[PDB]
Amino acid sequence: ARGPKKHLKRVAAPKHWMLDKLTSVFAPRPSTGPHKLRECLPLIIFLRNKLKYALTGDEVKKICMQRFIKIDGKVRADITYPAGFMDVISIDKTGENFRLIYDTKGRFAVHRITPEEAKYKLCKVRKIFVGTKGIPHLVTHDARTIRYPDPLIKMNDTIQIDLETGKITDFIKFDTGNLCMVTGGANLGRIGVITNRERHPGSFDVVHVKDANGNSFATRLSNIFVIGKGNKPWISLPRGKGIRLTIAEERDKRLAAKQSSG
Amino acid sequence: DTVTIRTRKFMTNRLLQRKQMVIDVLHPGKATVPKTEIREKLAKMYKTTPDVIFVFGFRTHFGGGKTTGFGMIYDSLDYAKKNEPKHRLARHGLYEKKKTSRKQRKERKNRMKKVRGTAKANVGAG
Amino acid sequence: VHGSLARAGKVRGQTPKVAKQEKKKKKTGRAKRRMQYNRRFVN
Amino acid sequence: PVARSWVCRKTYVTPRRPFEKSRLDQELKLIGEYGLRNKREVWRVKFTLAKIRKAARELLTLDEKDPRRLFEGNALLRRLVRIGVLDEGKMKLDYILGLKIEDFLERRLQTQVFKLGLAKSIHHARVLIRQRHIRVRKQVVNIPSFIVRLDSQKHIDFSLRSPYGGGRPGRVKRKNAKKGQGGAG
Amino acid sequence: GKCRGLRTARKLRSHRRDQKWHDKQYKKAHLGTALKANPFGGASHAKGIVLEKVGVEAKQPNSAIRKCVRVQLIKNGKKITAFVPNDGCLNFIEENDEVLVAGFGRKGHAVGDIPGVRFKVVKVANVSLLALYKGKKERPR
RNA sequence: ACGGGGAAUCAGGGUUCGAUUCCGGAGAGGGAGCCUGAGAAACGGCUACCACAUCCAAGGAAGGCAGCAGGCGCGCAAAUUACCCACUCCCGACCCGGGGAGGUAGUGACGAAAAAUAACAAUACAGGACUCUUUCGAGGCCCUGUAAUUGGAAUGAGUCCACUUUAAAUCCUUUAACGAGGAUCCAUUGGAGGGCAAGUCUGGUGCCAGCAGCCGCGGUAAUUCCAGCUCCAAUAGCGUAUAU
Repeated sequence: ARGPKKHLKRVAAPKHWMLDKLTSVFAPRPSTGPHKLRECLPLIIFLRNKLKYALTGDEVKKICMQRFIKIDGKVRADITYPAGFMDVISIDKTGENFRLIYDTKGRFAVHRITPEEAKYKLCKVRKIFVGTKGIPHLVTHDARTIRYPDPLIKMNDTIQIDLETGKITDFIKFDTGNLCMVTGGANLGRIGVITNRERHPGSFDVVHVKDANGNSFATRLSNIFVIGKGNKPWISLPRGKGIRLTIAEERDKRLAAKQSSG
Repeated sequence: DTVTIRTRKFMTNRLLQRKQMVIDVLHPGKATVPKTEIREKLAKMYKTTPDVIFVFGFRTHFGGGKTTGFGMIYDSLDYAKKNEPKHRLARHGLYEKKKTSRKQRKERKNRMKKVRGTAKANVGAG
Repeated sequence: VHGSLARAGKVRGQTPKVAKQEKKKKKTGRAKRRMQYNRRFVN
Repeated sequence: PVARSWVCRKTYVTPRRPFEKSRLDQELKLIGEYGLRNKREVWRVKFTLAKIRKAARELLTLDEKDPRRLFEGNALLRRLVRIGVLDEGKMKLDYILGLKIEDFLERRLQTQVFKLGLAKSIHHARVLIRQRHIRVRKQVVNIPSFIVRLDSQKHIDFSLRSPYGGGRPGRVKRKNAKKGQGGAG
Repeated sequence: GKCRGLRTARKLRSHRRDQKWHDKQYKKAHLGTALKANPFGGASHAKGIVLEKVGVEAKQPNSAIRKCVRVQLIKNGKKITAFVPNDGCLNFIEENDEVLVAGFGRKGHAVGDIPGVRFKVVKVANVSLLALYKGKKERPR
């Protein structure tokens, strides 16, 4: 009422964090990092519940501070560092590396990836921002102001940064024939080719999408994120490949495997 | 004996250098065998000392049958001194806390405010 | 009032004060419904 | 700002007309046959059967071949066949309306113990489960309101600790042997 | 005999917002003058001392002298008549006693032979009037 | 009348309620002004005024429990001046200090879920399908109403040592040693004219006491009052008052 907020309560917090109701009242409030609240995943909840390596805040408190956690190449030291789309994280003591992309319902599924894919990442742009001294500037999803890009970079594109010096290599333009994954919104976490972008001057530019499964949907341009060329994604996808299944179809899969693994 | 320890959901916390697991007791009807014996038996199944094994939270089921509890298996006696929380440690006893009171302490720091500024005034009084 | 309020409890107070007999503990529990079902549908 | 999940709700419905001489007369004919305790033990069943038809009816309003009916109804039919009240292959989401009160009553543990031997009278089975003698295939349960699934239909036998079971006698028999020893010699 | 139109939703609405006032079951419960003249402040009960003990007759068809009390409340300081419902339980009532008074059972109306009394007494000096009758409690003397 | 997400009630419409733990707003007795700070017109910050006020050497000083506990007054009406920071996360120069935010306890018939007070048998009475006699007579697999614990088995209520729960204890859960013969381990709250389930039973009272939501009962045979006995409703709940 008089300034900033510094207490986020229970499941008033975003639903995709996959939280409880009887763990007291409050929830970790991300440290205002490179993503909004309603798109991020606190690094604390990635170590108690999604991984279940630890038990409480304390056993998480001592891990992150022992400087084993590595996010985006340079280590972090805050318990609640916001995560986000297309972020790479590494655990050197045990030896795994995670990718943290959206599921077909939206839960930030645990996704182990190879060290080759642990080098780079994919980041969308927000504005080509030629600034002082005639110097071209960009901005990306995680607030990387890259100077001096390839001038062809215009808008809605995807860049690939080595995660040692940024320095975009192998960009892909936004076109109407390329793969794209939807981030945010009810359609959270589906995959399909664009096939249309119907403009609306002065409002949200609605982008339709057709999936390789034959289904179709639509979102607004903001929720679109390009993840490859043609029908080839640069990244391996989890089980289901981000292809939404109706609750009837998802029911069938549950019943078949029953009493077949445990 | 007929304690019959069983293990489920086993994970090796390398980033902490310990073991994480579920201990599943199967007592055929007894008094839910204490933490001492289960710490004793578990080592024989894991080939280590009963100094390093620490268990917590046995919540027996209804009917005098299967009883479930947690436990973690460290590697060093030193490591239990920084990876195990304190109350879990003195539970058997190798570290008594700083615990004296709360209100006794809380009253003290407040009455310190009335005389704060001089080391003699502060430390001498109380 | 005309002359009233002089008599109050005229009946409760001159009735014979008879005592009660406690012989059988008819606790409700559930055998009640067992026999309360067995008063009607046994005949 | 406490944790304290405050979600609770009734599970019985009070009849609108309190005295009818036909609702009172009939409800006893249920408690008497099936060994219940009070009318709550009946109205609770009337409520579950009311809900399961207030839910079944809504689907019947929806036309067939429908996304929400076909799944919810199949899921609705799944629990009824699983719980022991309807024949397999007698599921069309219409015979649900043809169910009556006693069908949920016949499947309780109390009645089921009686039908599978294990007792001499329908009342006797009820006291046994409350003395902790009967185990539903793995665990001794003392809840005569247990509703038994098909898997647990043929897995109901006495326990392993009970005096009736493979265990030691109770206190009455143990004490009589000691008292009888001085009684006779 | 009706509006029944399709752009008439206001007239069907400012009519019923007007003709509701003739439903005395609604005029009482929604006008500030109805509750104001209630000796209770709209409350269920109201304590107050006893300033005398008086009896009141019955209507024409059947004769008797119903016993009552002239309880003055402490909330508003008003004066009301309170029936003493019990068989000969006017022996425990005494002046300056602070009895508890409740509605008589008809939501603000007389009941039966009692003329003009809408209030009965439930407690007497912080002991239940039922308890005094059946004897479970006892008023110290 | 703080708004909203919601809540009660219900066939389809609706009517009532929202202070109440989530989101947003206003405030720290009533008003006004302002320093520090990115973010206060902050009051567990200052400045005055007003009302109520606490120390005083009579010269002066200090405060804001619509924070957690408490008491006063108010009332129809609302908890213990108890433990700690372990889970909840927050603050700080920080794996390390602090948190009456919160958790844990205690009180707690606002309320909601499951669930005791009996089960069995032989007894002698008692019925009818069964048995055989047109018929009487019968002997038996059963349902039971009542009465003897007649008699052996089962148990939870309660005590009480240990384990388990948890910072520390507390209760549930697990194994001990005891622990049921009718008042042991004793079930109630309201009724028996009608609506509205159940007595044209006995003693008393005599348009008195009183009952009665309403119709109505009470003046010598009260189916209604006061009691006794028997039955009825709901059963650890059930009547009363008022809002709806």
